[PDB]
Amino acid sequence: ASVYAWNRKRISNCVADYSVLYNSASFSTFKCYGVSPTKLNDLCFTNVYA
Amino acid sequence: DSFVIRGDEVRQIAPGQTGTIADYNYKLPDDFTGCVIAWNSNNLDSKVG
Amino acid sequence: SALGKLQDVVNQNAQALNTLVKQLSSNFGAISSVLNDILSRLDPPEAEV
Repeated sequence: ASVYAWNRKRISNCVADYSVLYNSASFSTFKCYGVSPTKLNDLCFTNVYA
Repeated sequence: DSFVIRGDEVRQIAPGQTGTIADYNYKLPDDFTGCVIAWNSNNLDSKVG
Repeated sequence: SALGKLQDVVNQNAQALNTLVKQLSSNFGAISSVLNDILSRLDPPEAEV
């Protein structure tokens, strides 16, 4: 999608393994603000967005 | 500490930063004191192929 | 209310203790007022802050 019309896909009822994002070299920038990338596997979230 | 790394990966060589090259190969302490100095090596460490 | 002088001491002490306990629920500008959440969410450089 475009920047003015960004796609908003709500994520729920998942068991996510963030290693497919963190260890992948295909992502040129991995920045987190409220949390740390390595510890995402230890937390449970609702209200998840993308 | 002398090493050769990519141009875009120099930002990962900093206190309190993470990355692929910064974990498996060379890890810095968070309270590291000193300097990090780098300069271009394309003219001496690269070939056409 | 004949014994109000002792009751005032008791209530003042209890109120001070209650205020001290309720101060644990203030984040004081941090992301959370619970230490376990900070320890389980962040790396040491930002968890330290």
